[PDB]
Amino acid sequence: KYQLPNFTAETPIQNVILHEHHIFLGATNYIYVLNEEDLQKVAEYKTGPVLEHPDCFPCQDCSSKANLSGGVWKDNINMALVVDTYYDDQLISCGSVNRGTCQRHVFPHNHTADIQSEVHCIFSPQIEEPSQCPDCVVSALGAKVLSSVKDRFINFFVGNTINSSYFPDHPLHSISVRRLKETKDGFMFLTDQSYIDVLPEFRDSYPIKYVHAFESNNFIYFLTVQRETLDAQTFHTRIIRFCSINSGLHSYMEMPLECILTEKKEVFNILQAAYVSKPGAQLARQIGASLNDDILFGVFAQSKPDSAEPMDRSAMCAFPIKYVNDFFNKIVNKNNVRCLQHFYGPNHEHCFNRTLLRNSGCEARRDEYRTEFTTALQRVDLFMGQFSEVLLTSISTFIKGDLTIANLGTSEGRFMQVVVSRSGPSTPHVNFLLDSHPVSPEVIVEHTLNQNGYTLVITGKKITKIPLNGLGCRHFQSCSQCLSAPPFVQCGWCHDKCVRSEECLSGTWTQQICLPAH
Amino acid sequence: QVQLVQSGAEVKKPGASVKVSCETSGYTFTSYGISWVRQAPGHGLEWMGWISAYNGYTNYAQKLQGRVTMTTDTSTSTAYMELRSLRSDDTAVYYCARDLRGTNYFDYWGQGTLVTVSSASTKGPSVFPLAPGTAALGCLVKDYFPEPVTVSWNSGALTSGVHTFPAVLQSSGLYSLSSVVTVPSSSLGTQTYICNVNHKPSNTKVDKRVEPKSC
Amino acid sequence: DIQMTQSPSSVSASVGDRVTITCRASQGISNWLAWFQHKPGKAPKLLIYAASSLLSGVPSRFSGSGSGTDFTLTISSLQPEDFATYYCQQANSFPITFGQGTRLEIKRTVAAPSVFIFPPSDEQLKSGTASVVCLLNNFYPREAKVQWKVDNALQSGNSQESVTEQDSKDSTYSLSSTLTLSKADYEKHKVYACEVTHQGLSSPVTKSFNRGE
Ligand SMILES: *[C@@H]1O[C@H](CO[C@@H]2O[C@@H](C)[C@@H](O)[C@@H](O)[C@@H]2O)[C@@H](O[C@@H]2O[C@H](CO)[C@@H](O)[C@H](O)[C@H]2NC(C)=O)[C@H](O)[C@H]1NC(C)=O
Ligand SMILES: *[C@@H]1O[C@H](CO[C@@H]2O[C@@H](C)[C@@H](O)[C@@H](O)[C@@H]2O)[C@@H](O[C@@H]2O[C@H](CO)[C@@H](O)[C@H](O)[C@H]2NC(C)=O)[C@H](O)[C@H]1NC(C)=O
Ligand SMILES: *[C@@H]1O[C@H](CO)[C@@H](O[C@@H]2O[C@H](CO)[C@@H](O)[C@H](O)[C@H]2NC(C)=O)[C@H](O)[C@H]1NC(C)=O
Ligand SMILES: *[C@@H]1O[C@H](CO)[C@@H](O[C@@H]2O[C@H](CO)[C@@H](O)[C@H](O)[C@H]2NC(C)=O)[C@H](O)[C@H]1NC(C)=O
Ligand SMILES: *[C@@H]1O[C@H](CO)[C@@H](O)[C@H](O)[C@H]1NC(C)=O
Repeated sequence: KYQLPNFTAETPIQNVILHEHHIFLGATNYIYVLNEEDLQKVAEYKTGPVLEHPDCFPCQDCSSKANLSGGVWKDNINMALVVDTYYDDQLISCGSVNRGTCQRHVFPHNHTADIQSEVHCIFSPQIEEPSQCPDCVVSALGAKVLSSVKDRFINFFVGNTINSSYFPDHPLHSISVRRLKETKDGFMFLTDQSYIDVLPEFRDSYPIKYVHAFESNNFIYFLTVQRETLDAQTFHTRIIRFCSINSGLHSYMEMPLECILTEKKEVFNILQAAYVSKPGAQLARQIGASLNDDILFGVFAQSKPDSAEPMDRSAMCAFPIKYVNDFFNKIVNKNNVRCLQHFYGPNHEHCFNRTLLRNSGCEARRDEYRTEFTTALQRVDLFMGQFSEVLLTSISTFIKGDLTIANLGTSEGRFMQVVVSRSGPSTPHVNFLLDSHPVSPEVIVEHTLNQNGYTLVITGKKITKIPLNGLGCRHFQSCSQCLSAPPFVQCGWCHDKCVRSEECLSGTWTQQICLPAH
Repeated sequence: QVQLVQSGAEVKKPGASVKVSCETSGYTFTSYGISWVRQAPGHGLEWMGWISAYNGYTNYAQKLQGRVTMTTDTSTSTAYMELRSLRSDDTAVYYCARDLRGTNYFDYWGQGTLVTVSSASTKGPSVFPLAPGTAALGCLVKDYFPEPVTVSWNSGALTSGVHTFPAVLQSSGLYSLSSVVTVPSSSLGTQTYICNVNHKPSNTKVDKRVEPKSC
Repeated sequence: DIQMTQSPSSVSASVGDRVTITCRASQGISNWLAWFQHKPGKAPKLLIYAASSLLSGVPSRFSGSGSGTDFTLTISSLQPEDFATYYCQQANSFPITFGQGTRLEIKRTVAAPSVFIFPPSDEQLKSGTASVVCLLNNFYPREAKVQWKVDNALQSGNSQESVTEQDSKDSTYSLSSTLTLSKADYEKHKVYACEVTHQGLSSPVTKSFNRGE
């Protein structure tokens, strides 16, 4: 029973963007534009069900070029949503259909919400080499796209999950970096080493699902879930670190992550969602970090045996990024480092007698080496089993004073706010049911005024704006109970309701005494 | 070597039809489409139609009144174009191009065939002389059909200062060009100037002497 | 149908200049546009596809621009091998449509023509028809205006002209006009004259002859 700003879309919502006081939703067959203040629908754009034909390419008049009778409508599920501000501000969207190509929508000055005025597909054929397609960006089987401007150009780091049927005719790249041409009419690969693929024999036996991707300390990181080796049937999570100099893939390394619960020790080896944030003072001194350091917060789950499907058993681990980099640079020796098993062959010339140069942490060479670690980076659960019997599916993080607070969403559709601390009871101070649908890991956190912002959370066809503070009060129904709230929530009794002083508009707000009746 | 080789030139009377072939080599034939583009004397390029050997799909220009018919032999990887109900408007050069399926980006072409449509018949040319500090003399190749004619001078020994003009279609339907040359006037009495007019369609090889007039 | 509009229709430049040809699309074609170089006697040569993608072998001086309905072809420093007729094609919808072309011509110093006149040979005149010809040799530019005069009286409806291509060596032109008459109308007039007006002549140059002299 919570009155919150929400919006329904009549189709599932994939990715979401916040930019210039407008909220951009990338939903199945549509792109919605809502006003940030009230989540009222302002603009629409129909990327709706589209007809596919081999002789038809993006931006073409397909109805005049080919025979379209009996065509099966294909639903265009959004896959990537990006906003560019380097040049003229625009919105790049990548869908699942039409070879996974992307399109851009340009914003006018007088009106910053015209997404249907100037739209250019980003596609250019390759008549010279008919097998190469740098504009085929996104796999419909799962893709994670991270864009960044560097050296006066726009770069697209893409992780794609590949089915074996793509490889024969329509192939994609497991990890790639594409540069947007200055004419904004196509991507390009600068070298043979701008992309790393899985061997054709391992397209089926070695799936790779890309969970997260971020940039930190002039490095690109990709959180993914793979098989531990090749002949094994168990799955685990790896973090992937690489450098990008002049749009290249240099110093590529994969390192396994392990989130254990010592209460012998069970491992939660499947990442469900992550979020990089800086810590509050308490947690910071609890994990040997500084206030300005980037921490990777991860929500893990335990795998059903010999599978990558997680059961309703979750955990939460913190990985300071500086400790990750130091683990890359120090643990390396003559036994932990390995060759990339799915990139090269298991029996390759490089996988036998080539070592990472010690002249190196980010150098670009003509013959780049791509490695894979044996020893994992382990951390203990910070909730210590509190969520060891549910499936967490969303996480974000903010700071209230010296406290680091985590926003969690579950498989059952529950939203909850908890305080993250190793020494202390990890008991959620906020806990309710957003929707019957699972909570999507794609979320937003926006800070306004003094640490009093909000977070956008997605469930099914609905997205809700949830305030970062004051929800712990709104479930108490008596002043004698409103007085017992934990001190950091700053609750008080407003005549008939329990809120914080900001939400008590008129009347009396008390936080000291309460006078019950007998 | 990826090459497109079209058939020979053809002359037809109005009302009849013409069938041009285009044999391609150097690539998997089905993986590309074939388009046809014609150009009439004094005009630019004009798209006529596109055919996809894979699907069998065809699309023709409504400007051609549905007189066009494109076919394709995959086992021999050759394309065919048929134009029926020929008019004098259709006298032009027909080109056969390839594209990467639906791209319509024509990378490699054929050499193009000349198709001539006119109610005239094959007639050998009539060569007439054009007699003289500097002198100018020439040959007038008049009333021949169809094009072309090759015109040399002194069995190809005189190339400098020669200008062979493009033919002009007369009001009778017979072409007529002029090929001239400037020579030093001090050699008109010590150097004979002969023009060689060869009209292959009529097998008409003619050597004509150009000398100054009587007086 | 969707219409393409090239501009300009013809333009002249020297070697080492920048030349730009603009193409205007009737409807938004996105970047489905190609540029062609066409030289006499050979098929059109594809230079640029996808509005701005150069084909392998095309020199760097060729550049493509534009998107939607406005497109631009640019040659930065011209070379002799680049003077031809360039075409603008779409690849967006059927029917496929080209532009009207753009003739590129080398600019040189003005050169006055050399005017000659040839009377009809007795062979053809002994057959029924007589054709007098007039010649303008090695001139530039093609601003030629040739008009026939018989007994000091203008002619119309019987002259047919023909111009050569620009010469590969000295970049000049040449024109041949053929005035065709019947032997009946020919043997009735005395003087036959050819008047030539050109931007490199101080006065209209007239070359005449008498029928029997
Ligand atoms: C367009 O093509 C269809 C081909 O029919 C089917 O279309 C696709 C969906 C695909 O499933 C193909 O394999 C199918 O064969 C043509 O429609 C058929 O035409 C034939 C005559 O050749 C006729 O006997 C069938 O009844 C038609 N089928 C239907 C469902 O109407 C159609 O003629 C083509 N249109 C053109 C060429 O303009
Ligand atoms: C980082 O080191 C590389 C490699 O050093 C070489 O390593 C051995 C194989 C041996 O051959 C040593 O003598 C080499 O010095 C340096 O890369 C060289 O750079 C120069 C620069 O012109 C080039 O001519 C060499 O061919 C390169 N050789 C190799 C093997 O890469 C590099 O200069 C060092 N610094 C960087 C990359 O920033
Ligand atoms: C989601 O937000 C909407 C408003 O944006 C809420 O719908 C309104 O609910 C109030 C009562 O709470 C009604 O008086 C209004 O008529 C409703 N709006 C409309 C347009 O009908 C809705 O209650 C919210 N839902 C949740 C679960 O928070
Ligand atoms: C590759 O994986 C895709 C993803 O499921 C499969 O595509 C589905 O196949 C089923 C059965 O043929 C269809 O009913 C669905 O419509 C397909 N698309 C979906 C589910 O999005 C595909 O079958 C796999 N490859 C092969 C060779 O089977
Ligand atoms: C912006 O321009 C559009 C023109 O279509 C107009 O409708 C709108 O009112 C303009 N915005 C203003 C005037 O604030």
